Amino acid sequence: SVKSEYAEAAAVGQEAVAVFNTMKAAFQNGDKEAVAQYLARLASLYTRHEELLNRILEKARREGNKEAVTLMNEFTATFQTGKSIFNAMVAAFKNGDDDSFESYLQALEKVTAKGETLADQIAKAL
Repeated sequence: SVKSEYAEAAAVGQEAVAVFNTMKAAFQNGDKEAVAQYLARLASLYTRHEELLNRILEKARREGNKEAVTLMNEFTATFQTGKSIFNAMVAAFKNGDDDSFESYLQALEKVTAKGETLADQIAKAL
């Protein structure tokens, strides 16, 4: 079902949460080699989550589930906000700009925290 697909997509999102919080500890400790690897892992995780979400939104559209489509439009938009901040973070790491990396990291945390009530609302809607 689209609901199990959303639970499967949510689990991937939570994997990225885990690798992010590990990445944050490594950044604070100055273990740049670990950070590089975690950033690659996150890129792969976010790329998968985005594709899953897009499939869920298409299926909800084909099913005519207007409320779920509304929420998935809202949530996917926020996803891109978090994604763009992530990409700027990766660029800050490449550039050696730890001040920017810290800024983007905190912003990505807040964008993620805000979007959680909506994430829960989608599970119930599908």
